[PDB]
Amino acid sequence: MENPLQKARILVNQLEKYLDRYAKEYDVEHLAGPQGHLVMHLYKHPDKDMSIKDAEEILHISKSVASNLVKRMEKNGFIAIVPSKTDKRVKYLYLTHLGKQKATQFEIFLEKLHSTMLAGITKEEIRTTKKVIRTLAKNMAMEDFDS
Amino acid sequence: MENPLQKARILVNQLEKYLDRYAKEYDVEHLAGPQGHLVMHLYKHPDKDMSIKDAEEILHISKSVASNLVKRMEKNGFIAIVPSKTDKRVKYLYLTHLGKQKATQFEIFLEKLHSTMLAGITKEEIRTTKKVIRTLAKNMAMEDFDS
Ligand code: HEM
Ligand code: HEM
Ligand SMILES: [Co+2]
Ligand SMILES: [Co+2]
Repeated sequence: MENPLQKARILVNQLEKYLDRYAKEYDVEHLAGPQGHLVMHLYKHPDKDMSIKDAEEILHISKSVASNLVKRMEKNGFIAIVPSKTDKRVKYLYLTHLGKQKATQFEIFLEKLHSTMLAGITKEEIRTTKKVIRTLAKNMAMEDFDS
Repeated sequence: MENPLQKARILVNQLEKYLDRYAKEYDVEHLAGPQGHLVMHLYKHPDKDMSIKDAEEILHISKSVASNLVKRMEKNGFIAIVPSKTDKRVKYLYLTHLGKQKATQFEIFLEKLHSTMLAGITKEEIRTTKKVIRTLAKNMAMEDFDS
């Protein structure tokens, strides 16, 4: 269709605006991306621990990025960063009272968000749409289908 | 799905790259957007004429933009800009030999492009996909469904 790139970008920009507004309403700002992922990981596996190294592996990111991410999670009060008692070179992450509230709020938000967004759309229609995208991606990438 | 905005943007960026590479191969660079639209309009209605004012109305753009667009079409050698003989305040646009070659090349390109992109996708699947997008747009816009 005419002006393919402008129309697609106008839609994603709209969606970004929607998600940002919805997130603020549920007080789960900054949890839409990587912060959310790690908070929900901590919350759902309290048996286990997560070092900064574990964070890198879990999100497939470099040390420097992982380090920036966890420092900002701490800034936000979601986690405390405490070196290993046995070896003070390993940094372990622990969800705070606030990070735990944020976790239970984020789960609700994602449920309500999907209910709202996906109202009037079937599992079959999703499957169809997903296939058309995948086929489009495959037709216009060729040997570069490593994505 | 996780990282919704990053995944959508990575796909549109890919598509932009594809279209740019495909356009260069068919020598119809700069015709992907507004230039194409006006060249194909000129080519398909040689009976009629197109002023800069007609260009504004046809593309729903302001005078200043229309003026920048046609000056760049002239720079590219697709058109000649010649004031009305009767009234030298009306500017009329005329497709050149080159603009006409470009027009017949652009038509081929769009046919091949769609054949390639839409291979392995049915009219029903398009209709489905279109409905899911429209419903998504409607669910996440509400009163701002003026798009
Ligand atoms: C500059 C790029 C493009 C232009 C100018 C363009 C233009 C058009 C035009 C004019 C039509 C209508 C043709 C007709 O009247 O029969 C059309 C149809 C269509 N385009 Fe595009 N298009 C472009 C890129 C794309 C892309 C990237 C996609 C999808 C990846 C796409 C998907 C379609 C589809 C599905 C149709 C419907 C064809 C039909 O069944 O009639 N187009 N496009
Ligand atoms: C930050 C934003 C979002 C996050 C973190 C996110 C995350 C997720 C997650 C984790 C799932 C899997 C849930 C499960 O295991 O049951 C999921 C499913 C899904 N998401 Fe999202 N999502 C987001 C936004 C969106 C958006 C914007 C759309 C579409 C507009 C969307 C469409 C879907 C769909 C269709 C499913 C499939 C649900 C199913 O049938 O199991 N999501 N999302
Ligand atoms: Co310890
Ligand atoms: Co004249």
